[PDB]
Amino acid sequence: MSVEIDWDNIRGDLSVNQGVKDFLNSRLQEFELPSYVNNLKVTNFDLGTMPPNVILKQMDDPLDEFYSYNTDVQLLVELDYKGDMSIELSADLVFMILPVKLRISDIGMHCLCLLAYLKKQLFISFLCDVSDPLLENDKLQVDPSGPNFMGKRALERISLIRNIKIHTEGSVLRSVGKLEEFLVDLFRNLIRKEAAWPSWIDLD
Repeated sequence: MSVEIDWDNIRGDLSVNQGVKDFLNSRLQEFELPSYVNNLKVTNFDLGTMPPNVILKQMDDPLDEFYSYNTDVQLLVELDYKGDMSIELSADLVFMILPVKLRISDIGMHCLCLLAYLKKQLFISFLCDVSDPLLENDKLQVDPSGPNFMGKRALERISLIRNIKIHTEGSVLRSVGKLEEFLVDLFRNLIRKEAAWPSWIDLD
């Protein structure tokens, strides 16, 4: 039950390159950065050059909740991604301020995820890692149609990031290390908190 996907085409569209840039920045500055850091901005999002492996599992009408203050459809997919996608950030370190440049890359997800096209727009909400225990047990309902869909227990989900690589470009190293550490932890949270159902990325 596979979904081929025109990555050539997709990796090209800027409406999408942007707007995930924007998604990130918006949610980023919603956090509290520590004192060694400033003007932390995603400068450049870049997809793989390889797509993910996409297995359709259910179609539905988008949940009510996507409807908010047909011709619409909502794919429950398995995403598997061990590809070459990279985020390019930029911050100021802290007598003086040193501008730094980072890359996040080597992002690994193997994931259940809702994809919902409606009224011109696309919503991407991750649900959980396939190897999440909560699946093995009938202890977390991932049928979005669907009583008690992601009821309690939802908060016990395992990280959706399976792995991730952040590299940057005196004893300021104490800070560029552990800067690198902060970002990971942040970025993980940014996904857990703002990209995983009940939350989602929004685009068009």
